[PDB]
Amino acid sequence: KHTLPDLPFDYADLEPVISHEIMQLHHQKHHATYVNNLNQIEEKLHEAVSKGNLKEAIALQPALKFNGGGHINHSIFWTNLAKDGGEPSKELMDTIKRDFGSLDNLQKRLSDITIAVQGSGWGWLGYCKKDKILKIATCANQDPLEGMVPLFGIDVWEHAYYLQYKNVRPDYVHAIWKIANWKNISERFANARQ
Amino acid sequence: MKHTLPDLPFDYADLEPVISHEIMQLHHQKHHATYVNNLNQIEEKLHEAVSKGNLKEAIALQPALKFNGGGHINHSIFWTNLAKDGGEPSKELMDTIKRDFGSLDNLQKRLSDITIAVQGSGWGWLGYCKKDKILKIATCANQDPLEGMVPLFGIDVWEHAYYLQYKNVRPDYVHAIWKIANWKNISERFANARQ
Amino acid sequence: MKHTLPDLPFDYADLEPVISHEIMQLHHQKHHATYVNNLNQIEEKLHEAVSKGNLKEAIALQPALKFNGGGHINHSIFWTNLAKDGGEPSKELMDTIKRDFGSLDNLQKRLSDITIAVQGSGWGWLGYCKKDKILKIATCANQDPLEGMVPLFGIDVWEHAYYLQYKNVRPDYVHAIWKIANWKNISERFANARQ
Amino acid sequence: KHTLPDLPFDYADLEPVISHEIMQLHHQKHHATYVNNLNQIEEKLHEAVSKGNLKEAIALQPALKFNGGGHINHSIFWTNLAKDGGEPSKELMDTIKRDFGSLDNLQKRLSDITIAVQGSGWGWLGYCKKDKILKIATCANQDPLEGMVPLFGIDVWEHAYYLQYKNVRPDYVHAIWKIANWKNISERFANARQ
Ligand SMILES: [Mn+2]
Ligand SMILES: [Mn+2]
Ligand SMILES: [Mn+2]
Ligand SMILES: [Mn+2]
Repeated sequence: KHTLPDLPFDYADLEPVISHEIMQLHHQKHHATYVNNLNQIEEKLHEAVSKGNLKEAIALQPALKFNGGGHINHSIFWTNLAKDGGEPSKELMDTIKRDFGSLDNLQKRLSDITIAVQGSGWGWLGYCKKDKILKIATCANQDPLEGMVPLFGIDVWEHAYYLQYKNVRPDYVHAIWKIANWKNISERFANARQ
Repeated sequence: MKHTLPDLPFDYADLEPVISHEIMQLHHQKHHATYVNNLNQIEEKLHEAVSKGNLKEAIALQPALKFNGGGHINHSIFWTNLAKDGGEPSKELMDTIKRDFGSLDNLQKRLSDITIAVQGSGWGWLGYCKKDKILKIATCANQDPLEGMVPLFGIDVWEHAYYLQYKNVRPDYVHAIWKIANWKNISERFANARQ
Repeated sequence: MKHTLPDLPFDYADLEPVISHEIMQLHHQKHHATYVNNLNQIEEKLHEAVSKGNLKEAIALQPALKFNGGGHINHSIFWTNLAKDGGEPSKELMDTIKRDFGSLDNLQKRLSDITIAVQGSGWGWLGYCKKDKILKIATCANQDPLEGMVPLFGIDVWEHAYYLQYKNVRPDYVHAIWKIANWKNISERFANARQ
Repeated sequence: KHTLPDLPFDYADLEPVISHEIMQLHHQKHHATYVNNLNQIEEKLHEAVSKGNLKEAIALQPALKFNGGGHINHSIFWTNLAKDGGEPSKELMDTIKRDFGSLDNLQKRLSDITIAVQGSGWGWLGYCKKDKILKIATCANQDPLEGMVPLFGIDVWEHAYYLQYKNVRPDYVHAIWKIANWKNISERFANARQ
């Protein structure tokens, strides 16, 4: 049932920040594999739940989280990147200033925790609806961001940057801000507020 | 269909003096019942999220399903694993115990030790690994079901399993539970696991 | 130097009827004492592994240090967080509670709810985040110390913290503990965290 | 104090299984960084333990495990690879046959669980001294193999194969057996038995 979404841009449009080969592999192989496996896992899960094998249904959870999370995360990620991303809306900039002091402080803080992820993971700018504040967080592997609405994600799995940056993850994390799609991020903010 | 609290295979006081009637009554009627009730609610929510294609919501419900589903699975096995007159391991289970642990005494020591060592709430398990065709021992956190092997005998070390009687002295409970291990059931589970 | 079990700032029966003298005596003299005794042993082993350059061994000891070290830290704070006559939040803490949670009633509800919801053994905490200069609530598993923020008030939901008195009814204990929250201490911790 | 060990071979000696660029980066950047950070963490830890900040000492644990584990794991890994690895000793082959049926079954089973690692991790062939049997296991991130003596490890962090294999982790896992250093593995087995 789930399908690989088309990117909102061509494979080379994020250069020089992220290469054509990376976009191509990342979308057509990595995200595709999460979608394919996700469809298969939902299948195994239904069989277990419909036949009453609660134990097997529990055993299938990590695979749903990993693949389901991979599909969720990458789907958001593509919308979060743009050749010409613009700037935050007035409402978002104001909120950024409120909760982080400045965009510069937010970028530094999110870059820092994202760079610090041990192993594979994601860094996120999110909106917490209960306390009505922007927050930053990281997630391991493909765990989706929970407890807050995702606004902007930074994939630090090595496949997100290795072909171009090799070991130098910090340069990729710092450079991704150049292609942050503030139009999309601001839209996600607006919707998270409503 | 809907999960139900299974009746115990004995009366609440049948395991004294190893486990008190008060413990047995709370443990079954309050703790296991709660897992069952919560499990039914969580399964309904999970079925809804799956049906609606709400992947994030389905994922968010997973800890609750594992906790309550695991609570149900674990306690259901645990009741069948206890008996005033449990008997002795079947010849084939005793022979396998000897083959894999040297003796029953060794198995009891090793499983008791790892079970006592559980940090916080959890369970100690004797299981059968079908791939390598061997008995193994393991512990699980919280209500995580034993996975990767077939459960044979479980020891609940959540403080509610023993506190009212044993207080802080978890080792006394773990050592004593062997006196009420239902070897008839454990042997049946073993025979079933080798099919 | 060697860790020691701190004396309670009150007598074992001083918190009745909210927490029984039996609970207080076991909790301090057996559970906390055990963390302290084990912590000293683990620190010695860890110091040895570090000195010898046994990296694998030092790493293997980490769960035991976190569990016992955390047990010590957590209980030490917990004793100071309880009082028969705790008083009321300082004006600055009350004002911050209002700023960050709307009211004290809201804070108590929100912290009680997440604390009640802890799966297995753990703790509920009111803390102060120094970076964002805000109060926050969180839970921790087992004896994991609250990290990333300064602990202000903790609620122990290990079953040994309440089972003898409350049995399975954890919510009654969590709601009731607010009646013995030592606001004098919590306020001092808050003032200290904003330095 | 800790230092980057020299490889027991030249950077291109594992070709065509693992490329010169991978060996170079993997050793001179990735393993080097674990060593450098490990030294720094031990420093922060000592200050915390010597000043009696138990809380800070606990906070430093993940960093010691990650960096300490990275140093342990990669140190073993280099010794586990060879252009001409030979074959298992008679004692090891016999033990492999005892606990897995055949070398083919062991390779399939270890390859399978290693391929299945979600995110970054390692696959291991180890020896359990208590039960006196070979076992296979996986570890997340840089967690060292615990509870058994390591004999042969397969690094499946994406940096271990991405430049050459890209997304195709299974081809790298299957191909690494060509360069398994059975001389070293058999020596580790012998020592684990004593
Ligand atoms: Mn990715
Ligand atoms: Mn129980
Ligand atoms: Mn306690
Ligand atoms: Mn590596």
